[PDB]
Amino acid sequence: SNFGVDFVIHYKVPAAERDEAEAGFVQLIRALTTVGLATEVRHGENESLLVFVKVSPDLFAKQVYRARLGDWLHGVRVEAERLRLIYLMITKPHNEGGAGVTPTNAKWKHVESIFPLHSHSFNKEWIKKWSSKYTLEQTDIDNIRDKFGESVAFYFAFLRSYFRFLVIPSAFGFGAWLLLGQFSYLYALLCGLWSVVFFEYWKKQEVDLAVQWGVRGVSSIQQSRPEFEWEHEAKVYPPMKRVKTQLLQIPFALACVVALGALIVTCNSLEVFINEVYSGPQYLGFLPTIFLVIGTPTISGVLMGAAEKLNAMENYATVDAHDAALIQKQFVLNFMTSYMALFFTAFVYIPFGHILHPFLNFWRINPARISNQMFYFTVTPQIVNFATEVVVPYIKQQAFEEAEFLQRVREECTLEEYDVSGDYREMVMQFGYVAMFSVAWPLAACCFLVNNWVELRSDALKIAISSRRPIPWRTDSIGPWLTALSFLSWLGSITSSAIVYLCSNAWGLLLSILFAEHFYLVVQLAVRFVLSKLPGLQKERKERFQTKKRTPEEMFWQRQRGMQETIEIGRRMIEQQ
Amino acid sequence: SNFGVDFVIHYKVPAAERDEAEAGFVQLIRALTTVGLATEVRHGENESLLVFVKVSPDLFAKQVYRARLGDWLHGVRVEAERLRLIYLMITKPHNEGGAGVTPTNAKWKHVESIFPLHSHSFNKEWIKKWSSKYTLEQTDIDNIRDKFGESVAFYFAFLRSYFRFLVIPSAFGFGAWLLLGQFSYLYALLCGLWSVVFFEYWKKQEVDLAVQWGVRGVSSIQQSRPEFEWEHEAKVYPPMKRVKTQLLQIPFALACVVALGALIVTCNSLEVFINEVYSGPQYLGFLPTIFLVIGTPTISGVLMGAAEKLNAMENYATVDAHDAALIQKQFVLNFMTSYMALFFTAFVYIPFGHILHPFLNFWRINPARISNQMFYFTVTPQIVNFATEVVVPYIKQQAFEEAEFLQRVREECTLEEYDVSGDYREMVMQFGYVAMFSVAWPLAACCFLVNNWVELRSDALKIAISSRRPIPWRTDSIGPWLTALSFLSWLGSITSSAIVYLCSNAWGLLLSILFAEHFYLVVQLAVRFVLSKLPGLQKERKERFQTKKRTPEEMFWQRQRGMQETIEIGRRMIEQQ
Ligand SMILES: [Ca+2]
Ligand SMILES: [Ca+2]
Ligand SMILES: [Ca+2]
Ligand SMILES: [Ca+2]
Repeated sequence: SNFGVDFVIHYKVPAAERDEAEAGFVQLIRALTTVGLATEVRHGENESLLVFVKVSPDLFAKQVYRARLGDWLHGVRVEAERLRLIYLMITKPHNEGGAGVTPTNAKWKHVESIFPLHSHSFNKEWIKKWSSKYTLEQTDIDNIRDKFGESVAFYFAFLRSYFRFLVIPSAFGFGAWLLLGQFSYLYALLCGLWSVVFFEYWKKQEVDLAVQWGVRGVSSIQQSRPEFEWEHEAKVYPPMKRVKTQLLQIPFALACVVALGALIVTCNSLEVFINEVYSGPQYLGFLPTIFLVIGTPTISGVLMGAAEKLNAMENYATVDAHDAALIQKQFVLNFMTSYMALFFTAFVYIPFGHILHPFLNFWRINPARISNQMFYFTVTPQIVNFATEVVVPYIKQQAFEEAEFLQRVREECTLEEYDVSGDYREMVMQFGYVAMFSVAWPLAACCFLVNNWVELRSDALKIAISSRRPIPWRTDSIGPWLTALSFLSWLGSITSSAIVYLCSNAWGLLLSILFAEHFYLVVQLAVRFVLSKLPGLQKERKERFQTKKRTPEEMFWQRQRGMQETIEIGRRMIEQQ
Repeated sequence: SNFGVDFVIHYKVPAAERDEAEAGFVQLIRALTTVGLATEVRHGENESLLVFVKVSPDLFAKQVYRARLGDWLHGVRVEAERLRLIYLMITKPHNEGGAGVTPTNAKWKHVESIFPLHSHSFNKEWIKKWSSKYTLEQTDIDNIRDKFGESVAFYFAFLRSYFRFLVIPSAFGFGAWLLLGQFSYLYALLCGLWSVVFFEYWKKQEVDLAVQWGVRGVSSIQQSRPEFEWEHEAKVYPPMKRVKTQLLQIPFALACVVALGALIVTCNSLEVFINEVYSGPQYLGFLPTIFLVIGTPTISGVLMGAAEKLNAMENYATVDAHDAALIQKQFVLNFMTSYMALFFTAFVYIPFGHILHPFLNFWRINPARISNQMFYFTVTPQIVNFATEVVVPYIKQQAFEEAEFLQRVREECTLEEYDVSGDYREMVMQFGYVAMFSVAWPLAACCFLVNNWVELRSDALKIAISSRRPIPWRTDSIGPWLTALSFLSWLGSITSSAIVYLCSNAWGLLLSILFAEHFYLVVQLAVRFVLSKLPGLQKERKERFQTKKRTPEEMFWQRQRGMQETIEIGRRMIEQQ
């Protein structure tokens, strides 16, 4: 159990520059005590001064009231909220209610990060409860909300909904595999319909969850990025410079396209070479695909590093815009590196495979090859992700008065900050696989379902012991990933459909693509209309109802009288008629 | 000038049933005086008792305050508003603030309608000002808002925006006609882009106008229809009965499809017969098209009567749903009766004209025919609409103490109530023509532009003298017509494109259709994003800003001190390091 410590700051103090660190440290303590936070300083590991800060209940209550009033201002209207408020008062510059200690913008370059402490007593209980169940009720998601903020709870709710909705993919995929053979248009139509209904129902459930948790309209609120650099003060930046920096993303995009496409082209060429000339023992015929998948995490990580460097050099005023741009770049890179192989196999080799002949000549036809390639690109990448996610940190950690608490905090500081965008990206990639290439191997979704049941626990374990406690945040939605999902769905509505024509056989292909796209749009509109007729609206309506309960013309008008003589002349005129 | 009379009620009193009319009349006077309205009764024409009602300023001010409070409840927050409030207090049943005098539901079957008086002094000035100008400023639309409510102002603003945006259609249509010959893909792409940008900019301007007029969120408010009939009281109706009545619209739809399609098929067959066998004098070769257009208003009117009868027999709880259903039916019928001829000419006769040969045999090839057919279906239907709109009521009216004021009101009562859905339907049909068939005749849009300049005045004149004063209403948007417009745009993105392939020549047609649709979607997303970066938001933000300003752990924490000894041990640990 913790000692009531709310937040911990590292403040590494290296031997070099040991003349301004003390001044920065004393300024940090003075500023942090100015906002009224109790502090305690202890030693750490490798010349570090770990400072633990906590809350005078009157000031905390005043801050909570101010935050609630601010939320009421924007129309928005527990451990997570308290920790969030403490972090906000720690981070918000001293301009209005806080003291700037951001480790990026101002002079606080000697601190690593500010993180909340992790409670092992709750963590072990949560892990045991989640691993001893089969399905997760809303109480578990509510507990995740109350402990690890709103973003983590939103991600876990999305994962649970996706895993639950994947049960029908597996159902009719197994049905098609057992009976409908391979490359059936009906399976593609059912997959598109499921993607549409899943997207719409997830949006509805997400709005319901936002209403329940009281985080409606949080996305509208804009939070300034401390790392943002301005030039004038109207804190403004020239948009021309921003678009100039953005234009750098284009040549990077084409360069990565060329590099990855060339790599996949050579791998495909050599694999078809060895499949055509080597008798082998089947399994060895697709070994380059497994090798490419195994190497995918390294190049993906270096590409994510390059993308995050580009985003950091791209000045963004607010947190939301920076996050959206980073998500867009990461999604583009992952889509590329995880789908170009299948795209080349399906829409390049299958329709016209005579263009790869020069590669075969340098080294020294079967529609069914895409099915095996999709089987591999479904089974093995999730295994590699599992290995790099859960079991390799296990190996790394196995390789390595109140002193035990200090040792626990010191070991916690080395743990990297847990991020949610990575898990969202993995889930979006899996959904794209399902929506775009399940026709080649209908069983694939089923496998993903199994993986999801592990992931919904495994990622939880990733939060527990392999990472430090995430900083609570409020997000109205899951972010731009939402839109990304829709895009993938639309792409599936073409992609899989075209595959059905390509692996079973010009005019027919275009007709099938057009029909599938129009059917996708029709069912999208139909499901949107159906869900428009159906939660949180009743609670909002009840809240709204409860708040609710909380001279010619003078002679003409002075002709006879008021009411009585009027009806007198009424009967008079009736009789005259 | 009027005598200060606010509203007028007819209350026809025929010779038959002259025993309950007097009781109904006395009940009407008592109920209307209960809500505090001065009344005056005079004779009319053909056994009618015209009653004029006006407002005690205290009660009117109280009603205005109550209405403003109700608008504040729903988040929404001049002669038109005053007249609307008077009509609301006249119509709202006596359950809460009013007295039910609706001429449909309750016993008030002896009254024709309740209408506001028309001011000729303002009307003649407005007509002269609009006819003496070239372009209309926002002041004219504001005056229309303050006089004839919000729906009329919204319609006139939409017409003005559409006429202004039609100037580029005419520009590049004349450019293509002079240089690019006929059936150019570039013209189709430009037409689709213009449709997209016009739709998006009209939505933006419409939101801006709603913000300016303070009618934001009015569409969310639901108004009960007095004619609605219920069975239980939870005022509810079984949805199964409603869908059973709705299902009747399907066989009616196919029956009208069959009838109109057969009529157009015979007309086309006979016109091609006479064009192939009769030397004539060209103009006489398309005479059946002119005859069909001239007969179109009669069948369109009978079909609108059938559709409104079906809608009336279809019980709708609220005004908004009833209006949406009626608009949907009317739009479907008009789309059918005004576009099936062109659709048959373009996508049936041109691709495979050998199926009409049996009709030619019973009676007893050229891509360029669609251009002439579109020329006729652009020039002559607007002429017929003009004839049936402005000049025929002119002929009808030429054929036919304070007594002159009474005579003026009596002549006003015979005038039919002006509706806006008809003008919206005409404009939507014109926009559909432009978006779907301008490739056949690029000059068509230009002609429409000219007509619009007349229409923006002519329809105004239709309000002035050929119809009674419309009852003011608030509408947040232009209604389901909005969505209809989008549909037409999408259809154009296919239709015109296909025409380009059909009049210039299977795989190519499908490729062109797919490319045009995808280009339309791409520019739609691009224009939506561009407009998302750009009004009323600043005023809302300023209003929002203005409203804003309106024991181990005890020993651990009690280790040394508060601030000072903390920094003492801070330097101590720094030195120890
Ligand atoms: Ca995983
Ligand atoms: Ca994961
Ligand atoms: Ca007209
Ligand atoms: Ca009109």
